[PDB]
Amino acid sequence: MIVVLVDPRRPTLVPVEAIEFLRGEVQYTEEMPVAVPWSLPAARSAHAGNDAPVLLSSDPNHPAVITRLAAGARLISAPDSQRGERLVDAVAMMDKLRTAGPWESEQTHDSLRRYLLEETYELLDAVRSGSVDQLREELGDLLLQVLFHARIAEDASQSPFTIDDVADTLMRKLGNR
Amino acid sequence: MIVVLVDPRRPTLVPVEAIEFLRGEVQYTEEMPVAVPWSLPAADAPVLLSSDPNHPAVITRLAAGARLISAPDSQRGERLVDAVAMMDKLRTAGPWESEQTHDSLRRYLLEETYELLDAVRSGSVDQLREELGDLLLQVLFHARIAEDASQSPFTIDDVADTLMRKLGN
Ligand SMILES: [Mg+2]
Ligand SMILES: [Mg+2]
Repeated sequence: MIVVLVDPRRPTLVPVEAIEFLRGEVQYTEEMPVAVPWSLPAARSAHAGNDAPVLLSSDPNHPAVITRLAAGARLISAPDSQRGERLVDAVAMMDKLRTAGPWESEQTHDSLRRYLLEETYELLDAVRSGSVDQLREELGDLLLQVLFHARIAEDASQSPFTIDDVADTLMRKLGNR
Repeated sequence: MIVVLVDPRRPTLVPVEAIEFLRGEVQYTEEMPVAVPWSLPAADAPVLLSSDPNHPAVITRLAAGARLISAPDSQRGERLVDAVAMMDKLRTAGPWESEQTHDSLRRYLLEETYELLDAVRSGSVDQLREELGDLLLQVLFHARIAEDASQSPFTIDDVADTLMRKLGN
């Protein structure tokens, strides 16, 4: 009857419109964090029992979600993700590979200064080649440099900063203009 | 009694741990969207709903022993989505930025990357962080220009996806 889709990057928060429908019998999909069944008193898994009048999930592709939606269940959904949230996914993967990476762990600002001027020229070649499918790839290569130098400046022993401070630096500079 | 503090960027989302408590009388602070009290069909109060940790009512009630049920803190990099939004506004409201193309931006790509190298071999952390934002701007600018493309547009999220697929291998 009702399908509740939450933000996958905040699967622990629910849309305010759904809380009355969340205190009864609900089913949660298997990718929901363990925090949800411990907060919802009378909830259970979507592979347990018969179908519940409301199913709580974060995966729009999950078969049960597609099932009940096709059968005319009403959807109560969290707002769509905002432009640039995969970027937050990106800095997390940069943080992960910085520690686990043998090479990536010992690299510093000077050991990266060599690569930067190369990747700029490859981006200039992409622009002049007119092909959209590698302007995008080299654009990623330049973003990788910005996230690497930023993750390194965290390990800074004097005046260390993060990717959130450079974003503040950029925004504060566009504001005086 | 209870303070429920929500993510200011995602103000209609409540922690699951607070569902039990938004049933009776509830108070909301001024910055909350008007839509939120309208969505709690079950409408001095024991429960205060807010998005502002520096609100006076939140501070006093927490200091008085109220229990806090808060949305998780922001992850490293959420300020990048603010930067994308500000890049989007200036692409549409700034006359000069509204005309820029991939070719016309080429000029300042080489200028700022050289300045970043100048900051690395200078030691200055305040200039390293500044020239990092200048280079970051170019990536957001080029990605935003791609969104307007008539042929095969992409966005900053797409280039973020492409970096990760390459990062996976
Ligand atoms: Mg390359
Ligand atoms: Mg500069």
